[PDB]
Amino acid sequence: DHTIKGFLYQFNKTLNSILSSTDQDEIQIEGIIEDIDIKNSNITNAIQCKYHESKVRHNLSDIYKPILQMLLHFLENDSLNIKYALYAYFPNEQVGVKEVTKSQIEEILSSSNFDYISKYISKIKPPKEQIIKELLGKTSKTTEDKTRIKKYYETSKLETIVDIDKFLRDHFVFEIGLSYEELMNETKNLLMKEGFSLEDVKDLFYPNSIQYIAELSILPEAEKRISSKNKLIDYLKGNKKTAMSRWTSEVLTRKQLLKVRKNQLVPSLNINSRSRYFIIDPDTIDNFDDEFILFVKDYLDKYNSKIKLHTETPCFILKTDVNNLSEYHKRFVSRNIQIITGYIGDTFYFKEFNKEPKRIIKDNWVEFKARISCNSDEVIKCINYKKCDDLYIVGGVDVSLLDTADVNIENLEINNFRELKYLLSMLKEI
Amino acid sequence: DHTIKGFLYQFNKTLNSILSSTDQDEIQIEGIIEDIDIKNSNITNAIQCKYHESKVRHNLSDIYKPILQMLLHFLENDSLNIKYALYAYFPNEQVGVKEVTKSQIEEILSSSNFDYISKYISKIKPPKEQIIKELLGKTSKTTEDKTRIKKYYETSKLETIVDIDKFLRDHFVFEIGLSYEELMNETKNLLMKEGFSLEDVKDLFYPNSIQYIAELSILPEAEKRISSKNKLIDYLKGNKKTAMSRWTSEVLTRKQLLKVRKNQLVPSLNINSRSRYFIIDPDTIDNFDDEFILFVKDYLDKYNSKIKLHTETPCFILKTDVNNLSEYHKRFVSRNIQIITGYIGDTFYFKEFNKEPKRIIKDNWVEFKARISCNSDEVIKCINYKKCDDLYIVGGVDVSLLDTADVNIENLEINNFRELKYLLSMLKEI
Repeated sequence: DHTIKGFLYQFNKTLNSILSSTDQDEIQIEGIIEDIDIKNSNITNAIQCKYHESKVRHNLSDIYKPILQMLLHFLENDSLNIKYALYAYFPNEQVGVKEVTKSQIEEILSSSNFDYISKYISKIKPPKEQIIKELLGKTSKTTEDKTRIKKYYETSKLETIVDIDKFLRDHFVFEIGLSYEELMNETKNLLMKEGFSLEDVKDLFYPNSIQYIAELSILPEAEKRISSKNKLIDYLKGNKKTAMSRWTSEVLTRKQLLKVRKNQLVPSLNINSRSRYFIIDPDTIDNFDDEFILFVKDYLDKYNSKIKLHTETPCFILKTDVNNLSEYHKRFVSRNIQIITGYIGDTFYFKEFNKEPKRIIKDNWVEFKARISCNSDEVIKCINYKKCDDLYIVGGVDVSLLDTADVNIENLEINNFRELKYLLSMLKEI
Repeated sequence: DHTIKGFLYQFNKTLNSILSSTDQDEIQIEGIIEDIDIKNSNITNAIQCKYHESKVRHNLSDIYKPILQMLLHFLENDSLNIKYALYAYFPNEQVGVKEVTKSQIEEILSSSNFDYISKYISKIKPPKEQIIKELLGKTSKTTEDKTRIKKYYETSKLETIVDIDKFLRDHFVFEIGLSYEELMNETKNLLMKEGFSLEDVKDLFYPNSIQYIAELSILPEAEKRISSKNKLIDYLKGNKKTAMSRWTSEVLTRKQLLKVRKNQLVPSLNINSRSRYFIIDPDTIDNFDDEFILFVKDYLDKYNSKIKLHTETPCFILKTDVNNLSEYHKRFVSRNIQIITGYIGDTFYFKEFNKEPKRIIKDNWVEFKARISCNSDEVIKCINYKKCDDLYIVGGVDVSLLDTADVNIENLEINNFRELKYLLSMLKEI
């Protein structure tokens, strides 16, 4: 997990450098020199990323290898105007530029590690003995040769070819980096500074930029991996514009289809005395439990409100179990809506489900306003016994047991209650 | 770069497995057994991800460690119905299932590497000498002990406890994976089949899914790393919906948005016998004190003026104190508007607040025309005791204490009474 977190920290640092750079700056992700190679008009900036969240206090030995590699690169490329930066984070170190003294650099060159001595210290401090040079030139080194080289470099005083003073003064800088949370928070804040919204960056822009950095990091052919602020900004803007335009086009097409379907459905919904049955699959409508009672309430307010004119009672059939039906009945009772389910406990009753409600016109009273039950065989038999005028089907429920002869079947393709209300003319515009 | 590419390939394989799995499959990212642990009803699938783009041809030694680990895990969990799968990519190997023979497995167990012998071969092939067992049991092993163990395992023929034949026949399968580009294309195509378009996946769905997989991978807790196709689909859909919600607020400036909200609100306001409750924060409306009375007068003139038709009484709840309520009561009484507050001095009264007004249709008399009180706990309890058809919230007042179950909540974002009168269809043009 530590390696992945460090890679994420490095990628966020590269993204921050890209955002903070100007339009004339060429930045190479996973560059030849270091992790970040910011190429300006005349100065090339090399940044090496290190993550040390698990280290309580920063130590000189923790940065031996990056400093040695920077010194070797400077020795091999002294004629080039390259500034080397070491970006390392330590939890207990103040964020800012930390000075590295010449004595500290000399201490690095005195490290006892064989790998550093053989790779970087040997080129920085050439051995004065030809035997040591021949041993260092061997591709494969035995343990005795390693011990001999280590002892020689520990005991012998060797001059430094690399100009430590000039390197530290002009081409080296050490900065204590921010924490990962702080780093990517600052990166997002910079992403807002380009005209993007907070949640927009969090959902689209930041993941896209992270994926772009990760994709360019792994890929080897160094020429193509130089990036710029303008390219990333244009990529993000084009992605956002294309997504918004295609979403708008899809919405327009869906609205046209739904308007056509609504105009098809209107004529039969204006008759005041039609029996309408609804067979609904709860898993095809989003937020069914939270919005089902309100939908039935609106349907009764529009189509079953006038006591004298609305004489037929709607029926809703669900694909659920009996306990869900009991819960829905409880919620309807708590909202002063009178419905019948036909279930007494767990046993269905044919005579309690097909009965016609009583009306007292003077008191504006109807015994029950709707029938709500599940799609059991008994309920299907009851529906077949008393046929309806319209049979609205929502969700593609199996209707193989229904006697559909001479019955108007209307299939509704919806994904939420808003579209259902639109089709049934309960709203004017989505 | 190779390690990052391998990690990305593993993440893409995990995403592909999540997409290809059913809704009843539980998949653990960075699972206990292997990289991908797919838990079905009866069979657990363990997948190990390896990336070998830099290898020209597949070699048996390239898969020594994963196969040894799989054999050791099968030995530790022989009674469990776990199917082990090895997913490694080789550029010059045909994509598909590659059979591993028993002779190849025996060759793996004969590897001369000391790490494999000490870790997995020792447990798979126990040593018949107690000295070798004691050497293997040591936490720290000297070079001489390593040489002794290596020589003993190279020279001695040891029986295999693990049933190689049964493991290869039932619990093991080796598949040559696709390339990273082919894998990401297949993953995007799988995301396409979930109702998402190509550019939608390219911009939002794929980067968000990759970030989600990476975030779940680094979680130390194994339980928190368990994901499913339904959870990922819901997360992506929620992010996309939030994206539309945040983006669709710039083209329409103020008047188009207010017109849309008004058209949303008209159908419920056109009903003559609805109960409407308003919860208002005065600090969010300009000139509330000087304009509150005229607003209530206009609302009563439009929605509570017909005695025989308008039968329900509005309720205005304010975020103020009792003294301001008394001042407003004085001011209403001065203008001949009959309102009831429920306060006699300082004490609230339940039975006063929730009594229905009496009507004398012959004299066109209604006892009171509105309820205006503060948002104290007692008033909230009175509101909850008699639930309303429509609940309007102005200024974002806290509604945590209200019973919002099966109540139509409509949040109105305004800053003056002209906009409120426009939304409630008391003005035609602001």
